[PDB]
Amino acid sequence: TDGLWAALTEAAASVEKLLATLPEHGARSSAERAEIAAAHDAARALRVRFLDTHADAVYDRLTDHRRVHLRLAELVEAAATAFPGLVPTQQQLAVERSLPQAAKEGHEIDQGIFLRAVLRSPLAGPHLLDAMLRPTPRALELLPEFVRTGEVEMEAVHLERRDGVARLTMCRDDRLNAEDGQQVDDMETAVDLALLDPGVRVGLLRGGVMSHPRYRGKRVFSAGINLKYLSQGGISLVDFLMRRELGYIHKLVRGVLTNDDRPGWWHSPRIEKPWVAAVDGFAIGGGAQLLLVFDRVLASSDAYFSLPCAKEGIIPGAANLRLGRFAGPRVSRQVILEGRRIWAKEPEARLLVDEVVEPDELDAAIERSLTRLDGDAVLANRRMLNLADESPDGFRAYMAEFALMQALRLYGHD
Amino acid sequence: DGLWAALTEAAASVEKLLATLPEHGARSSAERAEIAAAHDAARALRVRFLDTHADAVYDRLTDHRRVHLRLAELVEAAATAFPGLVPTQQQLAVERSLPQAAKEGHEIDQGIFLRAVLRSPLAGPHLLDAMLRPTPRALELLPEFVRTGEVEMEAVHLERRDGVARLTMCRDDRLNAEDGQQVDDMETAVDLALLDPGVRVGLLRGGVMSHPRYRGKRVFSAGINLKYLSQGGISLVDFLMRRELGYIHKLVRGVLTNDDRPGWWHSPRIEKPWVAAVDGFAIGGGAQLLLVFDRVLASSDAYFSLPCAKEGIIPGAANLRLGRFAGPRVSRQVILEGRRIWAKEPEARLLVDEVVEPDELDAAIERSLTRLDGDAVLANRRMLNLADESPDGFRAYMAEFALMQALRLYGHDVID
Amino acid sequence: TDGLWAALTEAAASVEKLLATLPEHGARSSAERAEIAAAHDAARALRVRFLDTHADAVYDRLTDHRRVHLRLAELVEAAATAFPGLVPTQQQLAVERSLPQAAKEGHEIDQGIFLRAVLRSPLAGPHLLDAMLRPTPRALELLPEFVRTGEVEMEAVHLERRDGVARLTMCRDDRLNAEDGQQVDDMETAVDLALLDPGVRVGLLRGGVMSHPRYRGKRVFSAGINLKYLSQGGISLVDFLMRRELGYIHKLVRGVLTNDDRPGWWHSPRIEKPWVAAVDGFAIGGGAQLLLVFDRVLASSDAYFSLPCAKEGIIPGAANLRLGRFAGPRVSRQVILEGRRIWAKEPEARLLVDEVVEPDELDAAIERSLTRLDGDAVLANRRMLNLADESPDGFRAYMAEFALMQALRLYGHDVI
Ligand SMILES: CC(C)(COP(=O)(O)OP(=O)(O)OC[C@H]1O[C@@H](n2cnc3c(N)ncnc32)[C@H](O)[C@@H]1OP(=O)(O)O)[C@@H](O)C(=O)NCCC(=O)NCCS/C(O)=C/c1cc(O)cc(O)c1
Ligand SMILES: CC(C)(COP(=O)(O)OP(=O)(O)OC[C@H]1O[C@@H](n2cnc3c(N)ncnc32)[C@H](O)[C@@H]1OP(=O)(O)O)[C@@H](O)C(=O)NCCC(=O)NCCS/C(O)=C/c1cc(O)cc(O)c1
Ligand SMILES: CC(C)(COP(=O)(O)OP(=O)(O)OC[C@H]1O[C@@H](n2cnc3c(N)ncnc32)[C@H](O)[C@@H]1OP(=O)(O)O)[C@@H](O)C(=O)NCCC(=O)NCCS/C(O)=C/c1cc(O)cc(O)c1
Repeated sequence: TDGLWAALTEAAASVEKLLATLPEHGARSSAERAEIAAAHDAARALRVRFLDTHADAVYDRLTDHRRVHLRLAELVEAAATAFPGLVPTQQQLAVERSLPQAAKEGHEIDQGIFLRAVLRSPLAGPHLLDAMLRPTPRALELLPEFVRTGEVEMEAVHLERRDGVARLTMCRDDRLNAEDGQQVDDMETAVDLALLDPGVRVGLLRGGVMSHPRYRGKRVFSAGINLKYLSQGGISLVDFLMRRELGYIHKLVRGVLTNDDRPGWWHSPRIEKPWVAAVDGFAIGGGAQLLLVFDRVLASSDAYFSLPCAKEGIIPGAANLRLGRFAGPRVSRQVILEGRRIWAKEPEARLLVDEVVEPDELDAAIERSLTRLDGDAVLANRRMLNLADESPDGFRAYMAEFALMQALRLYGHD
Repeated sequence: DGLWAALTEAAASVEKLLATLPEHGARSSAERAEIAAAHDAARALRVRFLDTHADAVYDRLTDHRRVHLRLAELVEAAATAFPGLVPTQQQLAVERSLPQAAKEGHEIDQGIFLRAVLRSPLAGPHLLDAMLRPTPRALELLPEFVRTGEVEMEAVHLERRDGVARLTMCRDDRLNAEDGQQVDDMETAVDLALLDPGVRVGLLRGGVMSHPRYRGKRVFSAGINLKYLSQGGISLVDFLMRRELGYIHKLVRGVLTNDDRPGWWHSPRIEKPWVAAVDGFAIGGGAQLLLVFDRVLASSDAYFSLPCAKEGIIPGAANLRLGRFAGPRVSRQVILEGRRIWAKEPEARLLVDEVVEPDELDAAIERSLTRLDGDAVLANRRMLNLADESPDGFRAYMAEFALMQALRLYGHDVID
Repeated sequence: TDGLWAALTEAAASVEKLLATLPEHGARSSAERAEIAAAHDAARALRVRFLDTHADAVYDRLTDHRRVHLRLAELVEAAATAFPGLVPTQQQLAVERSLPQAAKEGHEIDQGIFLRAVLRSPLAGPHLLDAMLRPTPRALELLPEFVRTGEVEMEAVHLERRDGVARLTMCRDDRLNAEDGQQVDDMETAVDLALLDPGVRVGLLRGGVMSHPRYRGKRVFSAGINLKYLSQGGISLVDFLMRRELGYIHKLVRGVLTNDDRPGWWHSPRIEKPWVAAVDGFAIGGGAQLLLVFDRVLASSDAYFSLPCAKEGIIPGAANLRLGRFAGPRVSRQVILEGRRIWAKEPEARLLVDEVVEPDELDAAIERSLTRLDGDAVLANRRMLNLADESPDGFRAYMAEFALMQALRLYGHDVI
């Protein structure tokens, strides 16, 4: 129309040509490495410039002018087929996934560029965020048996309904509840079921008993992202890092968006419920990120909280968005930039934790706290609080930049 | 189109059913579900009509945003100009004579309306400006206040001294519990304090109580009148919204005047610093007020709480403002779980600047009134309030609040 | 075209007639002083009204529809020539600068009105802010020699590259690093060089050894604005108060905006780096304001922090924007409105300072902290943090109002 799509198509062609004619990654010469790096850079710069003016038109083709809610996975897949060279195809990602991270060309970065541009749009952004708040198909599929049975066993999460509480137990006993793509799917499924189940009034997140010998018999909340999978190239930008932030973690804040199915939808299109978190052992990385979103947080006297995501190379999700509000900008930089670790019994733990109780009194204090969040008044108040604490624009703008900043960190030399 | 026609139909089915059905509380199970269903269909259409037509509606009522109408006048004019969108004065009269439990909930329609108005980037700021303008009552009382320095109201006693507007909340029988009259007296007093050129600083304090448990003792505020709430005397528009957009917002941003003085081009609103002194306790609406003052003092024996949650409603704009003072953990402890903060515990310093023994309190109040005098304080507190609470932030909150609070006003746990 | 430019031209003409025919400032009568004050007020009111509707058109003429980046000094100069009477000429400002503050007509206020209107625009505002993030010509000029030698000596700042650290030493040993127009130019130049030098990974700001007899041999961070120059009329609204906020202080937050010169510009158009501050003695006023944008802050056990500006009659830069986020609204008003002074060893110092060290361990603790901020991961995380903490709209809206509020404080009576 005015040159950008054609110039991008060309820049992507030069990339495919070099990737076809050059040696494999570990065999390229210094001159060859600079040649491909420059080609990638020229294509990505044009991906940004194309979308600065054409993002809404692209999103409209993919969503039929914002009448079809597409989740992240479906969105980036449809974008690849409808706009070749804008974002990688399923195949090109398949090739990337079989390689070690160091040998990857970095095609996920193109998805970072795309999702940044979509979320920056005041029209496309809120619509994509709504799509991710809708219930997952898996959860709709499991909902009737959960209502009948009160119990669902998944690979990384055990869900149980007892006394109007949805009890989510993170139960990866071999690896201290380290996070991967499967844990995100199980968590979102369980969060969806907790919110849609009419016999659930409050949610509870806790780590289960561990089996690994260093922690046998001990509960552990979360050791954060699976560093092995990160190194091997098993951590997906879209299906893990973005999915968790826009899916289950955002649903803890704002609920699940339903269809116009029920009375009161005109005032409450989303079903939200209060959430309690109980921390045993420690909350590290992604686990600690979760605590910034709960209505009540309890911890054992011996627990600690840290975000070592820094020195590790990557951004701790939306902790950079939320932590300042809890601890102020000095402490939030101490934790995020310099890896400060906060112990449950030091005074500043009160910035993250409501109750710190000795292991022998912890179970009973958890139970008491589940009784204190029951009514419709709690729902209205937590909704107004979350609206004040984190505006839709605030969250949307952060996740937009995050999509690309985190994509780049995923492929940095660190 | 038809958007307005379908609403007109849905409201007609409501009026039909209300005319032919039994009085509330002797309707059968089938009858109660039918009217509930009719209300729901009408309210759903009120929302969608206004999602696309709010600006056009507001423009008809305000002559394209060239007439400032306050809340009461706005919803009245909306009812006559758009029958079935919001209740008439009469229908509200009928609602008010009933107990909360027997009400049909017509105030919810006003919640729907004010939500849509405040959501508009054009209508919203204009309505908020209208509510920052001086009340007619205050313009009426201003000359005598300037001459006399003294105005005795129902729940408030204004008094000018050494350049201080001394507001004393003086409902000695009921611990300064809030009602529609107290809001009118407070806004009137705040308007006079800001318009009186001999006033440099404002002071809010509770007066000596007469009720026997507190005779001789000052008490700041026991919050909303729970008796009146149960009886249906708490108005969504004239109490809950009026206080947030009127006097409480004026404490933050001042009164908007006409272009009738020098410097209006840079300061269209007259704002002044405010000091609050808490005796006994600040509960509910009283505690909400502390989040808006430039200095807060409290007696050693005072406490602060927002039981508005336990009651069944939202504590005004505390959900907007408290997180900024105490962070999201403490603010949920106070609002969701009813935590009560004592003047002498460390975290009181998140809400209170000075905690003084009763015998040194009067003198510490006086000293604090001398420290906020200049034009430099005005400029700095204006920049601080602009940073702390953006116009969009407040507008977006009050928009959702208008409807969320309307629904809580008619929820079943409140009808206790 | 709508009457506003002509009415402004008239109002400015009546000002000029009166200034030509009236006595000099200290010889005017009561009636004469009221008349010129009224003429100024009418002209300034029209400057505001003209720009409320015409600001974008004005900015577009000056910047060729936002395709030429002009810094503040160049912008207001071009505006004076292209729109006579909107803002003062270089000629008129020269006359103002030759007078004491009390005798000035206040023409800088017109620049406050102009910059407020520009920054309020969602189109012009971000574009002006980008222009001020671009490298200064002086820094581009000094960059090659800095890369070669690793060392630059300026009047108020000594810059040294060492172990990948840009070491900025504020070195006004005679006056405790009091700020003036030259210090702003040196600071922005040094910050530009630190960001553009590829051998610089982290920045460090510290005060040098003092020579004044009360502090001989002792380091001092900053005593804030030069109060002597303020009284004499040597503090420029544009070249000092606005320049520092939109130039080097904003560059500490967001980096320098470069040309499309380098790989990765499509994702990082600005070069940002982490900054460490080390406070010896005290940080007062503008010095304390700087601590609010650093990534790590260290302080001597004996240091204190204060913003006595308010007591002086002026606003402490963007402290009113940033401080609440560090200390909450109670403490931020205690510091800004009531002049509270925070000592490095009291508990609430931890709201501003990461480490408080005894003088004998301070040098080594500074060195340790410089090694801890090296990677690309730190860069991405501090970028996301700063985006969350302070939005572009938030900063832009604040600086817009600040431009005029601070201009008025510059000419208020308690400042003179
Ligand atoms: C220090 C300690 C807490 C305890 O140390 P013992 O000596 O008590 O424990 P053993 O080490 O014996 O524990 C038994 C087994 O569990 C494994 N394992 C542990 N954590 C992880 C992990 N994050 N990813 C993968 N595996 C993990 C451990 O490697 C070992 O493997 P073996 O059985 O093959 O030997 C430990 O967990 C520790 O050092 N943890 C490191 C945690 C860490 O740095 N996490 C990264 C934070 S960063 C993070 O989460 C980024 C993030 C960003 C986002 O945008 C979203 C998100 O969701 C996450
Ligand atoms: C705990 C204590 C404060 C003290 O307990 P003693 O034992 O010291 O005190 P006695 O109970 O003897 O009190 C002496 C006299 O004062 C009367 N009275 C007090 N408050 C109210 C009221 N709100 N409405 C009406 N009357 C009231 C009390 O009835 C009695 O009069 P008699 O003798 O004529 O019966 C107690 O009063 C107490 O629990 N009060 C309820 C406090 C409370 O939770 N209020 C509502 C919070 S909720 C709130 O404010 C929501 C709110 C939301 C908004 O969006 C805006 C807004 O503006 C408000
Ligand atoms: C408190 C103390 C530090 C006490 O220290 P001793 O009493 O032991 O030390 P001596 O005071 O003798 O120190 C030796 C010499 O240093 C000179 N000097 C010092 N400060 C300044 C200054 N701000 N401006 C100019 N000169 C200054 C002073 O003249 C003196 O005499 P010599 O002329 O013979 O050299 C004192 O200096 C003191 O009270 N300082 C005032 C601090 C103050 O109010 N600052 C302004 C706050 S307000 C402020 O910064 C507003 C502001 C707003 C903005 O938007 C941007 C911005 O950048 C600033």
